[PDB]
Amino acid sequence: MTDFTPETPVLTPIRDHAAELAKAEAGVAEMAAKRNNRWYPKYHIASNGGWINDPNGLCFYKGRWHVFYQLHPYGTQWGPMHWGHVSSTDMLNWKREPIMFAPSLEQEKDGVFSGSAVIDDNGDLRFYYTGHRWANGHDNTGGDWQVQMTALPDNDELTSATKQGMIIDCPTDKVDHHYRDPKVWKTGDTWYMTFGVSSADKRGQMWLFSSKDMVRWEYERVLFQHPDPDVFMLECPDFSPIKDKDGNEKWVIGFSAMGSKPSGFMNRNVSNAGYMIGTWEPGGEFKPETEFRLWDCGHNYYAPQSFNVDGRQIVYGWMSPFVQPIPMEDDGWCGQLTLPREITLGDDGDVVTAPVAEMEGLREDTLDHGSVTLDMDGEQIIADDAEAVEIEMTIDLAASTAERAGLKIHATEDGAYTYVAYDGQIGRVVVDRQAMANGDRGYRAAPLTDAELASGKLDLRVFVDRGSVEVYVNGGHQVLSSYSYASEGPRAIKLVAESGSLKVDSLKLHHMKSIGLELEHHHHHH
Amino acid sequence: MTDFTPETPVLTPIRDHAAELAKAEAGVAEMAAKRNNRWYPKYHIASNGGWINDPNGLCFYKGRWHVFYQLHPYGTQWGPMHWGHVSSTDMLNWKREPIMFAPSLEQEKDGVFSGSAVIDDNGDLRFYYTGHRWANGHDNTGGDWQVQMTALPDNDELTSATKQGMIIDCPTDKVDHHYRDPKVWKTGDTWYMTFGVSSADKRGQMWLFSSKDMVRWEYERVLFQHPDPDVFMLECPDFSPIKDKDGNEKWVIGFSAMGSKPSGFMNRNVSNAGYMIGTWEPGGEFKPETEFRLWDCGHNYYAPQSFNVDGRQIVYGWMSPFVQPIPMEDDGWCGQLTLPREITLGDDGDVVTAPVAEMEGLREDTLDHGSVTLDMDGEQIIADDAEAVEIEMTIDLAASTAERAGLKIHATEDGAYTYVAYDGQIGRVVVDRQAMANGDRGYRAAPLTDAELASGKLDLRVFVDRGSVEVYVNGGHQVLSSYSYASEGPRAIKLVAESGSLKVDSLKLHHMKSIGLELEHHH
Ligand SMILES: OC[C@H]1O[C@](O)(CO)[C@@H](O)[C@@H]1O
Ligand SMILES: OC[C@H]1O[C@](O)(CO)[C@@H](O)[C@@H]1O
Ligand SMILES: [Cl-]
Ligand SMILES: [Cl-]
Ligand SMILES: [Cl-]
Ligand SMILES: [Cl-]
Ligand SMILES: [Cl-]
Repeated sequence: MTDFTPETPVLTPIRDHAAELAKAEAGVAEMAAKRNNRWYPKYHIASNGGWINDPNGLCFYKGRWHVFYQLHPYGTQWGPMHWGHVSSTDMLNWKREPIMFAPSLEQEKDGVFSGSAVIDDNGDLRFYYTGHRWANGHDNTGGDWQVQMTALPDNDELTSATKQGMIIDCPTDKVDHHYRDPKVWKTGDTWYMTFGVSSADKRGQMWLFSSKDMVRWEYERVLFQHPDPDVFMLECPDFSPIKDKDGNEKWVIGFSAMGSKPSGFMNRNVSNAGYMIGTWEPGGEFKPETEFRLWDCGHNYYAPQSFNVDGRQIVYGWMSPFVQPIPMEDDGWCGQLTLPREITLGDDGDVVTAPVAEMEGLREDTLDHGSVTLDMDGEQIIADDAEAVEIEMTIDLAASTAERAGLKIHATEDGAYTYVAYDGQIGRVVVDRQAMANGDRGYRAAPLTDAELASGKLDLRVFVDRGSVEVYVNGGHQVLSSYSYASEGPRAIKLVAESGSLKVDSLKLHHMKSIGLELEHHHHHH
Repeated sequence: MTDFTPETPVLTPIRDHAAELAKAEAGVAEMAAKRNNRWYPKYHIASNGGWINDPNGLCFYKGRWHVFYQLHPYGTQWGPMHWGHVSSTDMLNWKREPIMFAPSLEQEKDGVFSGSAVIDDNGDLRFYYTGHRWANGHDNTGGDWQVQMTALPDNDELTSATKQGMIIDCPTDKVDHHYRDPKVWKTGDTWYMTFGVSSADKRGQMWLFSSKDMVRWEYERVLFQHPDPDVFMLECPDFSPIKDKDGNEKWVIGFSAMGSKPSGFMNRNVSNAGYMIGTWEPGGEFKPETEFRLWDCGHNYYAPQSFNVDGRQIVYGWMSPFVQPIPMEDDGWCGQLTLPREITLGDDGDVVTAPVAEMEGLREDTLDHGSVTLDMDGEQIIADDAEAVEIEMTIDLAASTAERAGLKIHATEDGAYTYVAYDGQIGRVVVDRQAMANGDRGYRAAPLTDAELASGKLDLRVFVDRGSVEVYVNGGHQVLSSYSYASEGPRAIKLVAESGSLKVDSLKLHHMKSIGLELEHHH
């Protein structure tokens, strides 16, 4: 099968797409109607009903931000994959759009898997996505059978699109089933695509294809092979140039890696997404210059996708719940995205992912505490019932003798809480759920460099939403995103010093606005 | 004769000792009469009223175990130092004895500091201790002024002693104030003494002296100087020979070091006690063969003293509360000692400090839970209300996928607890107080060797008392001792697995008897 790259797309409809979309819409609205809002986000993207996963089709196009996502419109576990869709002009007030894709073509009949959206040379958007089949025709026992597909929007609003079919087949001979998650970009006079592959020797790979017209593709080479032989697959690959403030471009390769074994604080989650920084000449293989580093050090983060708009590289992740129990799945929804983060390189040359500047517009108010000191082990109340807030704080590392200090959030009447803390014995920032009464527990610890540790200050920017926390360390040099399933009743926030003093130079709380996606007319505040 | 080793003791009485003892008894009794027992130990040694610190005068003599301890008889913070005293015929049932020493001689007039007991060549006990003066005559603001003293018991019960005065003076110009905490022992045909000193260059040292008759001493040399320049003093030195796995003698040097900077999980407390293993040619310098290691990795442990009984080296530590707040101080007492431990060398050549075997006699019963498994993140109640209990468990590390797992103790209705856990991300046993409602919090983490991590099994022996936890890891290869000031109500114990499975191959609980020092109690 030497030509697994057809000259014209192979289009093979087996179901009526509009009728499948219509079924999907009915499924989501029914879950939304009955949905329990206890842990539902006020300012993160989730489906109005049902399970989501990877963010997809991310773009700014025709004056709107668009976020699509893998969606199961019939329940709160993963199932037949669809694309859901939300859009906004400002990244602050979002509108639920129609479901975008439902399985309707032969090569995607078991699911419309992850993909991306790029603006072409004529300013028109094109979608690329993976079509999924079971290899044995029925379920996962026989592994996956995956190909690359393309589609075009029907209108500037992207409220619908027309499928064109398969553009890249799978040489099953040459791979171990896994063959998915495309990203297309242009460098120079040529378009490139990469997607993740498990080779025949079960090594996680990224393959490179090229094109001059976006629909006809040619295999170039293996762009990257994961150096760890336990790593069998690279899901949701990313590959983008990021500029320093010095005028240089570095290539950042990203992937959601399956198969790594956990080691110390690294790679603790079932699968783990991360990046390497290095160089790339077009057609060639990636040359890494750093070891693998996580995008996000928390409990619940996977499958990040990034996109470029006007020199900005923005990334969303899926807050992935891989570990039982998953309390929210009984509530008519499951899963949310992170806030949008901007990718930059910092002064040390490492990747930094601060929240995008637009996130400041979430703040309804500022309660400025000024500087706060705890002279010894103790706690101060910051909120008695904080549902959706951002806390910004700067710790004077130089003056605080505390061994561990930070915030207890979702601190309820039963004594449960999630702890966000600087830990001076390991020299890290932790999110520790040991005291939580719902969800799996454990802790996650984000590294601080020697310079960050000898610095006089540590900045934390902590977003608490009804079901989650995101901790941005030193302006997003590290981030931890974790679910936190608050118990019932008022949810306090406490500032905490353990075993020594804590000097905080600045502490501010901001209440967060709703992003307009939680709205549901069967829910009467009343 | 300013030379610092008098030919005969310098005896200088300035106060009526009996009257000073009577005043101290009245002070302790006032605190005892109002004591709140909420955190008061059921099976550890504390004063009946007041603050204690270092264990002192430790011995077995004329058919009894004796424990003395630094005592402030007038308050529940540190203050003018006396020695308190308990005794026992079995280590299980203890009695309060008369306060032993109050300051009554010029050279100890601001405190009878730490010291030790040894049995001489004729089978007679002698005491050695430090006499403390404020260097400026008032307060700690001008530093310490310290010398070594001796005394003999007046009877086989050790209920009182005759003081003999000062036997080792301080050469002011060779020392930076600190000069204290004697230990005496015999090697070959010679008696030796060591104590801690801060040199003129502010280095922590143990000096060595020798004697023929245990009363007149001769300076020999500096036995040991701590290799870290930040360490300026070595309090409560210890030095004793221990038989290794091959039947060979090793010398273990111990001290309570002042001035180390915390580094990672090491040396976290205000001051830190520990040991090195090495060799000694009698009369020579100690030669370490190991780096410094802590006796105990927990929050509250300091000033351990050891003594020898029928070939066994037994050690007690003070559970030191150096960090505010100290909520027990409102309750008419402050400070308890650890259980007694035996110092041995393990198969890997490192020190092991298991509870002495007599501690098995604390057990009133055995509740055998057998094998327990948690299949995923979860909790199981092991005891609904545990005031004073010992839990023995073996965890199968090979089978358990949990990231962290263990026992929450003192688990009360307000959701507070102290967590004793294996932590798979750091490969350590931790005691974590973050959720406690009373006292300072934080965590402490005891190391496991690669061989211990590779074995596939982890043994914990956890002693819960009303205000404390002691965790004995792998037979006492490591120990963590910490105060745990439980909240009000029933105090549960829960087995906990986080983010994966926990296989416990064996779990046993034993209720602990009272050692009788609390007298009548309310359960
Ligand atoms: O929903 C299926 C999608 O989820 C992923 O496995 C990553 O979480 C992608 O590889 C795939 O396209
Ligand atoms: O109470 C005084 C005693 O306590 C110590 O400082 C150790 O805790 C000793 O060096 C001293 O003899
Ligand atoms: Cl790491
Ligand atoms: Cl509030
Ligand atoms: Cl709120
Ligand atoms: Cl250590
Ligand atoms: Cl009990």
